[PDB]
Amino acid sequence: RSGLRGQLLALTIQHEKPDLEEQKTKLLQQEEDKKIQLAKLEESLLETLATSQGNILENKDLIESLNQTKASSALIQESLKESYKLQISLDQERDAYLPLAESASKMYFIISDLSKINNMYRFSLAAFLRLFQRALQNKQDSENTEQRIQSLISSLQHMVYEYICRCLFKADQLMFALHFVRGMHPELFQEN
Amino acid sequence: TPSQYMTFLHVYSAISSSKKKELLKRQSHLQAGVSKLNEAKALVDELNRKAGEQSVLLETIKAAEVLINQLDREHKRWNAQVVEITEELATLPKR
Repeated sequence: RSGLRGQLLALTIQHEKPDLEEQKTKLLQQEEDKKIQLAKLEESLLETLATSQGNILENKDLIESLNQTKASSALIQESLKESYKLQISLDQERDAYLPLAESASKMYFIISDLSKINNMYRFSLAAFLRLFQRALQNKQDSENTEQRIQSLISSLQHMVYEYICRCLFKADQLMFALHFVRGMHPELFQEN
Repeated sequence: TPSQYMTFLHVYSAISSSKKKELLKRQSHLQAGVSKLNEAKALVDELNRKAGEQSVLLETIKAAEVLINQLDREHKRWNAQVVEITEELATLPKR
């Protein structure tokens, strides 16, 4: 569940605007490379402490250790400023898609359990992501984006329902409809 | 299956051995660091005084302060892991 949520969230971010996607890619890659290089620069601290354990005040190894620790402190403060300069800059441009991806992760696990009454009701995931591509590629909806999110979940439920009832048997569509409604909105039938 | 019971025991013994050896290596390196830093500080706390005494009866202070400018963060970083690994390798078998 939690993996597929992030997968569809990344697809929606890449299909909303490419600039936010390229930014969230480049910032994360630079943060990872900076973390690896920071571990590499702090990996000489054992050498600067006990590389020979003698004449540490005499040789210039302690002089080069000052330059290395200066580089380490510079990269540490730079990474603090970078992790501050990416958090809210990615949260407000990434959190504008997750109420789509939440119910889109609900629908796949709804239609997964359709095989357990009739065989050959076995559904893939590559065609499902092809459908999730078709939801964008046919939409062309120019509104408020917060007015676009309910539009896209609405025009995705239609395509899911039509794609599954292409396959089904004629005495099974009411089954599929009621189980689908129980899957999407579990609050309108309360308890017991 | 009892084959899984014996696989369990063998991988327990293997992982416990590898982690005991790596924790003893980490405490050895941290102990060597805590020895060398204290020895160099005890050497530098009297050398300029001995030179001043020889000048009183009758050039490493800058690089010592430059080393201390990194050591104020470095020794403060490398301090705590001795007691940390010391309290960690009493909680290795259940892990």
